[PDB]
Amino acid sequence: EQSYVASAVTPLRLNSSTKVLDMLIDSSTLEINSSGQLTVRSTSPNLRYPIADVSGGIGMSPNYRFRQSMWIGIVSYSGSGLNWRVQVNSDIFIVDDYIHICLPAFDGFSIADGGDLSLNFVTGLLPPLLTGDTEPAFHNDVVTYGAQTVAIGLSSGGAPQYMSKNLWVEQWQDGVLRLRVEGGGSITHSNSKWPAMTVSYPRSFT
Amino acid sequence: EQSYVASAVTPLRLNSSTKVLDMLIDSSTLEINSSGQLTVRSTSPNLRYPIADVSGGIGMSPNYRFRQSMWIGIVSYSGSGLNWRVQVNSDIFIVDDYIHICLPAFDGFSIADGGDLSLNFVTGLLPPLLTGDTEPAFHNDVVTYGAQTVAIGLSSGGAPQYMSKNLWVEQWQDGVLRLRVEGGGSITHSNSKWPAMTVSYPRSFT
Amino acid sequence: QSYVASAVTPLRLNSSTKVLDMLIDSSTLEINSSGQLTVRSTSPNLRYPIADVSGGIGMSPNYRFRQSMWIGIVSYSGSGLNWRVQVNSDIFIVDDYIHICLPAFDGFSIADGGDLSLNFVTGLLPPLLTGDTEPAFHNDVVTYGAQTVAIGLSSGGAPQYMSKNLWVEQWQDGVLRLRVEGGGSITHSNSKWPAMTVSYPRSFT
Repeated sequence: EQSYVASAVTPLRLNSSTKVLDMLIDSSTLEINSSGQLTVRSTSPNLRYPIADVSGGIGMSPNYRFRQSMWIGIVSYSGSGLNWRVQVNSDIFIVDDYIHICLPAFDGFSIADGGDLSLNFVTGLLPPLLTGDTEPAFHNDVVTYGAQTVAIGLSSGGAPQYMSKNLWVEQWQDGVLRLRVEGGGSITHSNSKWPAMTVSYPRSFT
Repeated sequence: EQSYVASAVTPLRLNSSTKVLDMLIDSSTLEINSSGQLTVRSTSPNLRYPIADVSGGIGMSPNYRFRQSMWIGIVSYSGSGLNWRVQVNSDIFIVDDYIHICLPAFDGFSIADGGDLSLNFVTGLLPPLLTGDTEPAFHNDVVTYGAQTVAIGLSSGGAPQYMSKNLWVEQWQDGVLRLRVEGGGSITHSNSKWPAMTVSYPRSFT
Repeated sequence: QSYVASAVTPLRLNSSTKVLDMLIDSSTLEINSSGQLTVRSTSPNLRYPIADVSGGIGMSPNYRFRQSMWIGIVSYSGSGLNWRVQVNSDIFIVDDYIHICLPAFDGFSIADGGDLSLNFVTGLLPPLLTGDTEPAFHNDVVTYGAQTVAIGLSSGGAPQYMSKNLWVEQWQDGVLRLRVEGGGSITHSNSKWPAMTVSYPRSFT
């Protein structure tokens, strides 16, 4: 005649024997209605935390924006001829890509001109928080991060003498955060009055 | 209503009478071009702050990343007997989920070994900012956040003597931010030289 | 022998060849290797820091954390006193903040009030550039990130630590100026500066 179908270009296909005309569709992205209509299979957007589904729209995960917990653990000082430890109760605040360990004021013993203050995160963290969550973005690299000046009260029983010492995040290894404390010179003493200190550093992600 | 030849499998359908061949399409998901082409319906994704439209593309609202304003208000000290206030002009910087109150150096009066420094945000905040914008993510919980060592000059008219005192964000209550100032020992004085100080803490979002 | 008069779009029957095909918008649809019509997977128009994190929409890890270092000159100037020291500091860009982790160093005399300038014109290692150190407040004079720092002043003997006030004052043409003042002073010729971390919101454009 002057009107019929000889060939059929994909996705269309005409079976040469039965002459049935059908269409090839990718079932993972398309489907056919109960009404026999061709439709697109609705799929939800693929989001990577911190990007998330907030109130139906695409937003920022509130967990990422603010998370709180606390650590009830052992803080230990180590220096030339010295080694002691104190139990401390500190709040933990994870805001964006930063972790903040809010240490309270505490009493310690003698300190050398240079020493290390170690926070043991292997134990003490309130679930669902874990040791791994305290890892810095720079992992276990030795750095001089967040250096700050801190005034510690040194005494031998009498009125304390406040020495200004330099403190910074030095390294995190196997769940133990090591802080370097040094400088300011030293006087003979047996006790120390440490001020409340907030230690912050970029937290490791993904 | 009508009848179609079994030869065209849905979504295709051959009208047995008119012998017109057409296709069934779910209009809510598919449409036909001006060029007669089958196309997918363009969907508009819902974005939730901080995720916003950045020049047609999907990005992070510049408002969330950085905002600047200022507070011209009253800073008041209170410490067992001693009580006084000073007017201060400070810049406010909201960067990501943090608020930064950049207090300038100011002169105050006597201070006790332990006391509170209150910033009154119910008044003095410059638009667009509102008192509510200063609420911490931990809203009114008593904490020991952002503890730091600060050197204050104490004097009685003569050359000042600088005492190292411990300062931290203690609590935010009904628009008033209370900072704890203590430790470091005291000396007899009538005036105090406070250094410029930046108070930072995670800002509330909902 | 099998009449088929007319094919409604997107279908189209060529009256000459009698070939039946379909019109599809290639920007939204495509045809499989298996000859199946499928939805064309395209990525949306994303703006940094929002990136295409392995298949989906995520936050670029580059925005969350980026490290580098500066090997440059730190120079002090105040009431006629001028001097410089070479310093090696780590630089950490986390979110919208830049952190210059300065190490402890030795300097010379300092006045009651002076400026400490970090020259970012040179010394920045990849992927950093001078422009990357610009604050969000550009070259506005501010009193940002004020903190108390203890510097050791000496004349050769045991140092005396004076508590001085320090803050980010201004960034200009690649040079970050820090104000150092207050706390009084004493006669000295040398200074022991402690390690200091300078942080401020980084510019984005």
